[PDB]
Amino acid sequence: RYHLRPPRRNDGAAIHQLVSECPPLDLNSLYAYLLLCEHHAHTCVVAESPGGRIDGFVSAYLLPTRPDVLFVWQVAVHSRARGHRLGRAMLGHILERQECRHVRHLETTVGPDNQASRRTFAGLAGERGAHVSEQPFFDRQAFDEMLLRIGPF
Amino acid sequence: RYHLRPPRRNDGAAIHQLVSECPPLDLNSLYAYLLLCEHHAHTCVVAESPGGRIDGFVSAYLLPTRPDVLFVWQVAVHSRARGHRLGRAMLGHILERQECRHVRHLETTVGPDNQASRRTFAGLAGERGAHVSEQPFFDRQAFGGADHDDEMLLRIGPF
Repeated sequence: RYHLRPPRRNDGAAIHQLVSECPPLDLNSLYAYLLLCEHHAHTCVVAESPGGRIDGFVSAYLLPTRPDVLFVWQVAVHSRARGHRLGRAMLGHILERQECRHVRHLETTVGPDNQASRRTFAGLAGERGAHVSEQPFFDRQAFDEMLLRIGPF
Repeated sequence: RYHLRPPRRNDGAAIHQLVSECPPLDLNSLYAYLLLCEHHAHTCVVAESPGGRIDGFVSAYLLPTRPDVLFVWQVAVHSRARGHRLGRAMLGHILERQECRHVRHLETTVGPDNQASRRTFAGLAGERGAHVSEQPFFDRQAFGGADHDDEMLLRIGPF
């Protein structure tokens, strides 16, 4: 029932509002979401209802120093959109794009703002014969948030 | 005096605190700065005192679909660090790097009244024989009516 497509500039306000309505995700500035629409649309996705509401969003980008790794920043799915495995559908949709043809690995972090994320990434990994590992994100000089590595594809 | 270097992962908290103390820059989450430090260090810079205090930061990255364009996201210069022309020094430092040796254009956005910020980018262009252009970009439509000034697109180049 959702149409998945890359985001466009006119989606930025709505994506910022969706993220706000999906606590505990960190709410970045509206301008940051607009930059995702402007510069990263080919590696991001929105899920748009029949009536035009944006009920899902994924922000992601290839790592500049490791271009076979897709790094997933935030996954937002509105309560009204639960029970469609939308987070997994959105990640799969990104990975099937031409810009992602050489992606071997996925990385994201899981901590206070996105524990519900783990099921989404394990689902993706499961659908693609890949496996989820985890490692502490921070080193011992800093200041549990974990880097998840999902692979291979 | 300050020295300039790429940020390291553990600079995230200090860079986040620096932006919080430079209103009216838009503050993003801590994690957004951690990700700049972790994924974009080769195109960002901090200005650091001999004592290790960060009073300047620039975030920038090459555009994934237009890799000869460097986009500058935020230029933070603490009030205690005025009069050092840190913004221009920091931008120059990034542009000088081996990672930016193929950059032909620099893009950034500026609000309506931000004249000093325009002069920084103008000065940079002049020292490279580059053109500066400014076009409407993010307006009320793009912000969904939120209480935020318009951001025009400032574009310098070709270098």
